[PDB]
Amino acid sequence: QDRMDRSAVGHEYQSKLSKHCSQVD
Amino acid sequence: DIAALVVDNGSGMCKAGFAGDDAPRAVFPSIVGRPRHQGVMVGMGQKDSYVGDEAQSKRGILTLKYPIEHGIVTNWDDMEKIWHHTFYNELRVAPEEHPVLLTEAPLNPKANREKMTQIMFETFNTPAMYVAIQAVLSLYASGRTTGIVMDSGDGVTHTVPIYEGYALPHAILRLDLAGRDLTDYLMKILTERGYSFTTTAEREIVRDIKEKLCYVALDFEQEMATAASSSSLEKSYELPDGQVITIGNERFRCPEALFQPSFLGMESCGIHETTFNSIMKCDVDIRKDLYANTVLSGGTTMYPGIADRMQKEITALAPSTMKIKIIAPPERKYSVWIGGSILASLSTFQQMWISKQEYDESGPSIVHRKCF
Amino acid sequence: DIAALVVDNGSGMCKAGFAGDDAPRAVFPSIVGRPRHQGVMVGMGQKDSYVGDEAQSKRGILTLKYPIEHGIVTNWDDMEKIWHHTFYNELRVAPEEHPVLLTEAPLNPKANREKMTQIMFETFNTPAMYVAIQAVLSLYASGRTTGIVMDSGDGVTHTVPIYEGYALPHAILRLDLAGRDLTDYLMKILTERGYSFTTTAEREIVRDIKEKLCYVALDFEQEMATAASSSSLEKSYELPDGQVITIGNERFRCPEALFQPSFLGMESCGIHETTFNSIMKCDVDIRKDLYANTVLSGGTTMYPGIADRMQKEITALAPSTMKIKIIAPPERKYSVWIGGSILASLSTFQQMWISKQEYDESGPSIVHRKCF
Amino acid sequence: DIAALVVDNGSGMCKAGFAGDDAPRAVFPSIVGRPRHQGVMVGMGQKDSYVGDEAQSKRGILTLKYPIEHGIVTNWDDMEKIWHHTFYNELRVAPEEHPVLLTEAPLNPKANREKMTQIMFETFNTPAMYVAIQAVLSLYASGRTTGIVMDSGDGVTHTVPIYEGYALPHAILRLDLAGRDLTDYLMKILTERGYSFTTTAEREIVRDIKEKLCYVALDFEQEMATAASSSSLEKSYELPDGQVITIGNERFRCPEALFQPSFLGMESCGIHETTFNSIMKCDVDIRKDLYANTVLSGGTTMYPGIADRMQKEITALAPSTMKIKIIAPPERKYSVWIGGSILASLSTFQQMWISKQEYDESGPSIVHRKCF
Amino acid sequence: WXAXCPA
Amino acid sequence: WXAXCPA
Amino acid sequence: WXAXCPA
Ligand SMILES: Nc1ncnc2c1ncn2[C@@H]1O[C@H](COP(=O)(O)OP(=O)(O)O)[C@@H](O)[C@H]1O
Ligand SMILES: Nc1ncnc2c1ncn2[C@@H]1O[C@H](COP(=O)(O)OP(=O)(O)O)[C@@H](O)[C@H]1O
Ligand SMILES: Nc1ncnc2c1ncn2[C@@H]1O[C@H](COP(=O)(O)OP(=O)(O)O)[C@@H](O)[C@H]1O
Ligand SMILES: [Mg+2]
Ligand SMILES: [Mg+2]
Ligand SMILES: [Mg+2]
Repeated sequence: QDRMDRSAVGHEYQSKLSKHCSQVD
Repeated sequence: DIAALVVDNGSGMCKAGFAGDDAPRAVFPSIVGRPRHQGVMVGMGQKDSYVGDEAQSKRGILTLKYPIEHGIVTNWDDMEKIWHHTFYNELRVAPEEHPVLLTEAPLNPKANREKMTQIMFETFNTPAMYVAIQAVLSLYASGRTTGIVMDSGDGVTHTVPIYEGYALPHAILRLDLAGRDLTDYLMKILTERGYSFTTTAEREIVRDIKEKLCYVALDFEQEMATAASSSSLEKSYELPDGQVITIGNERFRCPEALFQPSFLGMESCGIHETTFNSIMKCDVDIRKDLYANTVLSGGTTMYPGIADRMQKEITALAPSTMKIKIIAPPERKYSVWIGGSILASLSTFQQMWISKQEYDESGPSIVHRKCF
Repeated sequence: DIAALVVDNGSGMCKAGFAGDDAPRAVFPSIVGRPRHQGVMVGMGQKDSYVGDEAQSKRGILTLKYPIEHGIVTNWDDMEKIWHHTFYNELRVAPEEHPVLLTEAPLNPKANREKMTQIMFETFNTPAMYVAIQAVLSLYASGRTTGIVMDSGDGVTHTVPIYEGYALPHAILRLDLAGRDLTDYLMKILTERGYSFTTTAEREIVRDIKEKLCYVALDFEQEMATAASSSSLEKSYELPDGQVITIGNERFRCPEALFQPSFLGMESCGIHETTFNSIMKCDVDIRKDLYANTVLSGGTTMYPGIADRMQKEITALAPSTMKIKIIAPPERKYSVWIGGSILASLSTFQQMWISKQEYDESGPSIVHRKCF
Repeated sequence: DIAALVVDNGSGMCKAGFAGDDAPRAVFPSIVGRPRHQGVMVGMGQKDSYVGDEAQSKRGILTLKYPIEHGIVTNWDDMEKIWHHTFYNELRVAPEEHPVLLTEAPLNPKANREKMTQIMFETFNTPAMYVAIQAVLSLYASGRTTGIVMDSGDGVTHTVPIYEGYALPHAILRLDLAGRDLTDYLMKILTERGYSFTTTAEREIVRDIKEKLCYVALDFEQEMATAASSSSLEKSYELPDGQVITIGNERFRCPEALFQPSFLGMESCGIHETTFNSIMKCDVDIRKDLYANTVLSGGTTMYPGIADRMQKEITALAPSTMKIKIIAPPERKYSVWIGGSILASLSTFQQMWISKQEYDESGPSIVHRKCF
Repeated sequence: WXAXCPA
Repeated sequence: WXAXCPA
Repeated sequence: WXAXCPA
């Protein structure tokens, strides 16, 4: 520990799949 | 009741354990030490070669040799010793009763996998085995199915982009530049102060100096002026014999070779450009998800300041409207093993083993069809 | 209790709903997505094919194909999956409980509606069905009974004149130029700026830029001179990667291909001359009312400024004594389905459904007799 | 006396010469080398500049950069040097006394040829100039006037059909898979043997290995089987240092990508399917003659046994009654330039020249008016 | 290129 | 289509 | 390695 950074996000976090306007209608 | 063994065997450090655990059972440097003196106190535990930790505790009188350089096993007699020590002395389990999930770097010669399988089936006589790409297990462990893994082990640094579980093998990049090159570059730049480390038993002292003191500067051209103006950046280290060294500027010039490989006399681009190019090799649609799910792994990425600098680089490189998030957990020193233990425990995996019957039918050439 | 199912089944995009509503229940692109890579994380959503919206969001790792090409169903094994996804997923209603109103483009090959009916009965086991002309429904939905409909969807363009509700088959005009031909011409003309879209995943981005920035011009030469005089027509569009492309002159060069098919290497005349010849093919007495109820419909006619341009062209082609009215409904994207629903809700139409027992008498060829 | 120079300037290799000759006078690999090490001795030659064979010779200490990439000039500060070298150092003639006929692939950024004309008229002060498509030159180099030119350089591949001297722009096809992509794929697949090439210098070694020992198969699967079964299909190459390496299965796997781009992950169609599609986009009354007069050209179609493979493919795709003949002249490596010199010796092309004052009166855009 | 592909 | 045009 | 780099 102490090797985590200010701009580091734990693997526990999860984003959502990409959705661009080219994908709706 | 049989449980698979997850045995990493990457360059620099070998980590073995049972399938279904949260941490490797046994971690030890993957070295083999040959005694370079002729000792006559016979009967006191003399041997012909010391493997793993037993070599480090004796490295003073040994020549330490790594059987795996840049991800490739250059010596198979030594690798058989490493695996035997892993099976019978660290895990203390017969290999002929459990399946073995080994890992390999991408873009290695096919002879590596061929001989891995031949050894695991003809010498240790395992009932089943598998060979997995490390940067895929590093995503398994992160609890994801979409992201670009940036795995930087001791001897090799590779990037693999995956989206929704479908890997893009036309964008897998590899860079033979890792801890072992940073440690050999620190051994060179340390001479500017007057410190001369040359023995293979002092490469370990230099690797310890590097993994205890060195950090990655957020701005190299500014931290150079900082370390030039004042002595508020020096740190002292105590060798195992009493002498004390002090290193102020080398601290961030050691890992700076990752981002400017020209320091080592290499044409290749840094790790940030290696990741950016591997992102821009994919399709226009999935680049946004690859940007915001940039995973890190391997020991070489355990530098204080690596995530900040990587983000500052890949943000000045990516379009101004893309959000970059460097997924770097503190448990990334062993993400590949956790991914292996996750994969080996799954039920849908129990059909993906290479069974001993299969190997008896087609020889070692089978590992190319089954293993991705 | 039961209500008929109205499925537009148009080329490129599919619409569906229940008979007797003022809006289609579900609209989804007619795209069949198949993975072109080999997954490495098995058990995390592996499906042999993705259809509809799931084939739009995941287009980064899919090859996408259209079951209908120029109004003709080219892959029936894919049309079956599209129909199955329409029935069992978007509407979540069984086919054996409702009549189904398919729609077809005029002058389409003989086996098209035959196989449509065959699949409707032998696979889905629908009670009743019909195959209506895609164009005539638009005049129904428009709230009129005389006039010529200009239906330009994604795969086929056609001008059909109808008087008092009876269609004039002798004056039907068809043109293979469509919205997907404009997408392809944009994929060509965009290269002059320095952009390259060639992948089926990127054809979708090209289609999105088209229906967002391109617009028909009223005087093509004057707008060309405007663009060449001062750059005030350029617009910035952001791809899913975050690049900022900039199309200027290329705004109206794409829709202009409707009026001059010579840009696409085609010999036929534009849509305005097509409508003019179709009208002048109609009986002289009724022409007086035709020129007053020229209605645009379908997707591709939703271009900014297409109304004024069509009016100018057709009034410069037709004599000055005639009254030219280009009536453009502000919801013409679904007019075909609205008219299909209106027609299906009629008690008089409750006898025009080709029934199953009737299908058993003369085989699929029965569709050629009942449908006009 | 006074003649017209001809500077092909294709990707990879720049060709140049005088009109009338049957071979380009000066041909050299169009690269620019830059020293990546700091010189220390006095007496050493030029810095920041190494062009052509001079750069090829000393590539052991340089980083190499191709100013052209996929047919688009990426860095003009280097292309200007390339032109300066081919004018003053290879042809050894002042460029202010000769017209110059440059070449450009179809479907390229307009600003490319705009800057080409601007540099030709603003730096070297040529009296006149002209830019032509390479395909039109290739067909004009075969003496034919009715054929489909299949050209394939190092960065572009294009099929262009021409009938009775009239060019059909609607059917011009350009695939981006070309020679350098094959070189990269070879660099990637050679790692299976264990041969690592990652430097831009060793890329030249790989390219030479490719064009010396690689051959495209007639039946890919059969060749794969024979290679996997026996060793009678393994060749040996000698690296510059003196080592000897062996290439077997890779020999035909490398060029096979031209027919199956999926090997590179590029989800597109092969070059034979590209030819078939560019033919099927032409009028139905001329497809047979195009089927009869397919001509090849460029340094990427000299692989042994490529004509027969393309003929087999097209015959499999084309109708049975249509006869297929692959005209493969054994001088195609320079054919386009030959075409260039030819187009420069016609009294009919001595008026199509873009005059200096013609450039002054209208600016660089005149290239689009005069040149097609 | 500027958009699509590198060049 | 089968003849003339693709579909 | 065998050619290029050591390993
Ligand atoms: N905390 C750290 N800080 C800096 N460098 C490190 C750190 N941990 C490991 N390294 C470097 O990375 C290597 C260890 O990485 P490791 O994950 O053990 O490789 P592998 O998984 O291939 O065995 C060592 O060679 C060391 O130089
Ligand atoms: N404003 C617009 N500009 C250009 N094209 C459009 C516009 N609106 C719709 N389209 C195009 O028209 C087609 C949609 O027509 P539609 O009525 O759905 O017929 P289909 O069901 O055969 O696609 C698509 O190609 C779509 O991109
Ligand atoms: N006989 C050959 N077989 C295979 N490849 C070749 C042969 N000769 C040249 N090449 C390849 O063609 C590429 C470029 O040559 P060429 O296509 O003639 O350049 P240009 O595109 O300017 O015509 C080089 O990478 C070279 O290796
Ligand atoms: Mg590792
Ligand atoms: Mg429609
Ligand atoms: Mg060329």
